[PDB]
Amino acid sequence: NWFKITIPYGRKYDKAWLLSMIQSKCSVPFTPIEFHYENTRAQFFVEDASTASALKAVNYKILDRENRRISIIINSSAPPHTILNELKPEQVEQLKLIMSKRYDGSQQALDLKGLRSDPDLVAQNIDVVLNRRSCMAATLRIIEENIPELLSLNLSNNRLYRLDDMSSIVQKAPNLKILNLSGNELKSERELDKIKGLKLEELWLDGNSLCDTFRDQSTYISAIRERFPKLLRLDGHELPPPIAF
RNA sequence: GGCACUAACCUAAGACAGGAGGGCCGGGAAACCUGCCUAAUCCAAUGACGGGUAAUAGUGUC
Repeated sequence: NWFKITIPYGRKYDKAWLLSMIQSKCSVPFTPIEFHYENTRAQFFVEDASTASALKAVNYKILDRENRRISIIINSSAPPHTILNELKPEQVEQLKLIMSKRYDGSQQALDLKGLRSDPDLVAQNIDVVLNRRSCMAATLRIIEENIPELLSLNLSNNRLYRLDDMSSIVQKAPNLKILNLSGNELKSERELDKIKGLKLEELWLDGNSLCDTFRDQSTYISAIRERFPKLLRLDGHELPPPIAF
């Protein structure tokens, strides 16, 4: 359990460098949690006591380029919010449950639209934010272990700001053919390369501001087709068939 | 092109409800720091502080 690592004056250094210096001289590999500036300080968190003292050790073993020393200060602390937000096993358990109600057997279709507001989640004080990586991970895992044959996924209206955390879906739900991502915050068509592995037939993107980066439907259509060459329907419209040969 | 910074912009479900200033207990020779208190005054749910990058300039970096 957790430790806050304060680096005085840390503001003035390159995150990647500073962490490199530190990591180099550190007899343990560490992953900094919630690295953030705060006045002049840089600040981050680390998981355990072994890693924390190891970080303390680097104290006289590192110098900035102005030949001044860089101090690593350590203090036990509460787990960081991003860690406290992760779902507990019991909560995942109820999550599986709710997904099942939202699952149509005759169509192998999972409906996660506006998931955060599900009354059964609200009733059990389960906050499910699919933009959060731990959330997206637990959802996909549940899909990998209970319904890898998933055919149709609905993720509309979930304030998705990106798809980075979805990339492993290509492997988790390999036969996915239908995907609704409308009503989200996807900024650009490049979010699609993260999941371009999917052999989609149907896809919805409307409501995402990425759509407005096109001067016509034709370009918009071809842009999607680069990632999904067999795409048949888009935003509930039947597309012209793929150019022959 | 990547990555970082200043700007711009997005974010309270793209990390976050207080931030600056001031003060307190503790540690420390000091520097400085964990935690806490606080309308002198400034900023802040019309979102400060923190975070983020799909899009735009400026700078470094590989």
